[PDB]
Amino acid sequence: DAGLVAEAEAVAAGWMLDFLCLSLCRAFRDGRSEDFRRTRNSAEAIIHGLSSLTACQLRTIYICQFLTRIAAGKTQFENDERITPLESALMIWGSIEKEHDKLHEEIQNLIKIQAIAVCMENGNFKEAEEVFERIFPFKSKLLMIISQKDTFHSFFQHFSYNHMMEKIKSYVNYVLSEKSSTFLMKAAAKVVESKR
Amino acid sequence: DAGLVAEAEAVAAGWMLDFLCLSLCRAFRDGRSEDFRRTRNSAEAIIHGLSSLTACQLRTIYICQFLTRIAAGKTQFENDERITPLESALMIWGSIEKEHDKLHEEIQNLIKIQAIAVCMENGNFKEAEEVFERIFPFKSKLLMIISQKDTFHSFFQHFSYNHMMEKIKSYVNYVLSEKSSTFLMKAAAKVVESKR
Ligand SMILES: Cc1ccccc1-n1cc(C(=O)O)nn1
Ligand SMILES: Cc1ccccc1-n1cc(C(=O)O)nn1
Ligand SMILES: Cc1ccccc1-n1cc(C(=O)O)nn1
Ligand SMILES: Cc1ccccc1-n1cc(C(=O)O)nn1
Repeated sequence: DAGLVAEAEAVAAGWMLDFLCLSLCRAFRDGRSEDFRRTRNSAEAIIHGLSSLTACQLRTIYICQFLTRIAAGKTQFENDERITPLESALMIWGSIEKEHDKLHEEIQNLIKIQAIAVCMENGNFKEAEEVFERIFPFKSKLLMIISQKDTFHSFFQHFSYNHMMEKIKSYVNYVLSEKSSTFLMKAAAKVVESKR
Repeated sequence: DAGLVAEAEAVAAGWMLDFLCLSLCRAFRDGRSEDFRRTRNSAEAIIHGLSSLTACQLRTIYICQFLTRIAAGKTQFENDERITPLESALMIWGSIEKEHDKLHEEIQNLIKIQAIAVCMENGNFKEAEEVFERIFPFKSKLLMIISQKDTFHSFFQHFSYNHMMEKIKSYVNYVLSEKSSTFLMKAAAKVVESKR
């Protein structure tokens, strides 16, 4: 019966999804770019094998999508979405992990500023202004900074790329702890500990 | 320790590989093209997470590669390999499942003839002759058939596409039976049977 076989494949896809999310979180925290890139490709492919997702599975795929956009922050996509990777992460973030309001607002604001600053860092001030117009007295100060190419303004040092990465890594630690007990990781660790 | 974490991820990749091979075999036997295409993409991505493979894992990836080329038989690749999909499957086949010599020779010969016949079926007789020259009295008869566009010659009806698919599907049944007891499939089926 391919009903029973199809159901077992859906159960296994769900397990593979959690395993790849946990692996993606670890690679992001560790700074292992090539590993992150490979795990991301695997998660994206496995996600195609699922056509119906539970509330928990939706949150999992969106954390994977959010981290993928954060990792591409300083890098076709702009032709399709007409926005920068960090603007996409901001849109994804706006619908996930809202219940920790304090840290959610902190991460949101760091991404908003960095979506502008990464364009300035790359020498594209016209793009930095286009990003500002899509996201946003406070605005007049931010516009003057972009106009004057004031990349190292004190505001940008408090709302830095490193600070954005640090806050996101602290959030990643909660996801990594929450998913550390998923089926495939526990079974994988039991085999490694037995050898050993 | 990322040594222990990396080892658990290697164990889990090995389990995912077997699961996706078994799923690819079933989709190939069942004729589920879209499912096969999705499982193939997932297997290819998961295979990147492995850098060292055992003898059994090598045989698994090559069955996945062989079935992928067989499925693309009638469809960039020709720019890179300078050959047709069936010629690639023939090269992969030449190094796997040799110990069943009888069925191996049968599948080999059906692919050799079909690598030529699928070009004739598509109206590309110049390509059919180029395929013949790369693969191969018997040759004079095969060359005359191509020259005269004798697509429905009695030789082609014994060495048919359907006969090639049937023999390959019988081989796929041995792989499907051999891998039906792998870790992820057995655990997936236990969860489905408990619910039901
Ligand atoms: C849709 C999306 C949003 C954010 C980050 C990545 C992806 N994505 C999925 C895939 C795929 O399925 O290949 N590629 N890219
Ligand atoms: C990005 C930023 C930096 C510093 C202070 C405030 C803000 N900000 C908050 C909001 C909002 O809550 O919408 N928008 N912008
Ligand atoms: C190398 C090969 C031989 C035969 C059939 C498929 C593949 N392949 C692997 C991949 C990948 O890793 O994406 N794509 N294609
Ligand atoms: C493809 C085919 C159809 C009919 C009879 C023989 C052959 N063949 C065998 C061989 C070989 O053993 O190399 N080559 N070609």
